[PDB]
Amino acid sequence: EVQLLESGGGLVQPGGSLRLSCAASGFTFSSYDMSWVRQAPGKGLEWVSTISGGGSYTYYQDSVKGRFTISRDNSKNTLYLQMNSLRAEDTAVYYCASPYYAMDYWGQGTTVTVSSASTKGPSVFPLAPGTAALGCLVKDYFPEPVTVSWNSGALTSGVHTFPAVLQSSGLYSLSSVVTVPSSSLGTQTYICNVNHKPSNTKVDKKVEP
Amino acid sequence: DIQLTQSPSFLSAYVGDRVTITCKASQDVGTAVAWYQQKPGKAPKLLIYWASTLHTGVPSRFSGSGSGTEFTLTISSLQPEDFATYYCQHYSSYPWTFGQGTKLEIKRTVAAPSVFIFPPSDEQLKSGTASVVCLLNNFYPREAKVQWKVDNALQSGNSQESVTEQDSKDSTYSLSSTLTLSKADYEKHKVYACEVTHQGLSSPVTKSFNRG
Amino acid sequence: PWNPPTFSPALLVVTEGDNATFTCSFSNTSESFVLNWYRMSPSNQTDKLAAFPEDRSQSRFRVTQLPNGRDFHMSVVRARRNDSGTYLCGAISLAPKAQIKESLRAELRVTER
Repeated sequence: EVQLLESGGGLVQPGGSLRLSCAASGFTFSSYDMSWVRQAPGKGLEWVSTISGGGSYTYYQDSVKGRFTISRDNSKNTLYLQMNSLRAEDTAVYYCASPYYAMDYWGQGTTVTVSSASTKGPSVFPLAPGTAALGCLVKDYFPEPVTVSWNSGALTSGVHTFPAVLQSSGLYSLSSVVTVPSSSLGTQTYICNVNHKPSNTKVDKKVEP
Repeated sequence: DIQLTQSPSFLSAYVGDRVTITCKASQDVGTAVAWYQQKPGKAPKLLIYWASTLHTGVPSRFSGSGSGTEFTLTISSLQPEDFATYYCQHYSSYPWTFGQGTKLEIKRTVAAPSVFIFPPSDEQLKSGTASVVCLLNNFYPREAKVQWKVDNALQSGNSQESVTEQDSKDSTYSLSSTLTLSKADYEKHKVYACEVTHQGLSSPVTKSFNRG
Repeated sequence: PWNPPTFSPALLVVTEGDNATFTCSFSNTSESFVLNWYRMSPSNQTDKLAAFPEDRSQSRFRVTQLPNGRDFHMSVVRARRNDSGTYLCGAISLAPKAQIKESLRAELRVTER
């Protein structure tokens, strides 16, 4: 079985540096090209770099030339990407891959986030209400993710929790909404449950007319 | 160096349908073209390489064709597991480039959105900021336009949108648009409206509130 | 530029049950290449027998790189009468440009013991 496994992605400030690695098994590592491919949030795939089996030949996407260095340790079946002078638009999932002609084997990806923002728990506000809509606004948190439930998981039908949006401040915000029968507003209580583990923020917010 | 452009970016089809996705290269790449499938949260999987060679372990309903600058991915009859994003790639020379992706989605009947507007909470207003939220619920297809109007003034630059993936049971979308103002600016104006346009509606729908 | 590979001998005769070894000779411009060994089918279609490096998604047909780097043995182990046919090698460079170049074709004759 051919397997590739990345490690090293995380949060780094603009201008900073990060080293990714990829461990390979199931083939003679030094006989094959290796590559990095990335995918920015919500965008498509972008090839980053390729290194030849013996390591002598390296190739780079123009936007990372002079900042990223690909290398490999054939005695340890490991691929590396040294990323210096990181930029906001380097934020992406980074996949290790191995070309044969096309890339027939891929890792699972490791997430890299390049941002100046610091850890902050969200503020939670009500979106107050024969169908009614209500919800919760989860604003100004960092880093991702937050989790949202309704009535501790008892309300799942009709719930929509939107993808977070990145604000110009560098903080994230999202909303979660639910539609319910208009008559239910008088016999039911609606509470959104928000958890932002990086800040130990566990919030419950009652949403009422 | 060489650009790849796929058509369409978004394609809806039914199970059983033939699907055709095209990839146009900005110059000759011979047959050095591959196609990949990617599902949310997962790595891409190779389908086709050398523009027409079916990769081992890939279902026979996938085929690729083309040479030079025009390449096609065909799914001869679509199956439920095939709803995914598809990418073409060339490896003719460096830099390797991918097309922008074609998202293959489940076709269904047109459904107009139900629209709701939410004023900012008093709690948030105390924090110095006002978020106004417009919800477009359970619509199809995904194309929709939201404009904010404040005392008839069309807003620009102060809103952000977010859209869900197709719902697993009814194949619709929902969308939020959030208008962000300072508390002081919010309290200057009276009528907050979001105007929604969608193929399922004969005219825009306007949802509004009068502040206070 | 790099030259198409050579494939020798042009005519290889062996007895059934023995091994038959061709040599494919190829000098690449980079370290990224795949060398393929083919036999011609009916209808003038190539059938891939083996590859160096091997296709990881995939035993009588074997490729051995010799120490000078440019020569490769392509061996039929325990050849059969019906291995008689036309063979060739195809070199694929993947950098700096994807290019496929075939050798001239050679004949294998496997005789009755």
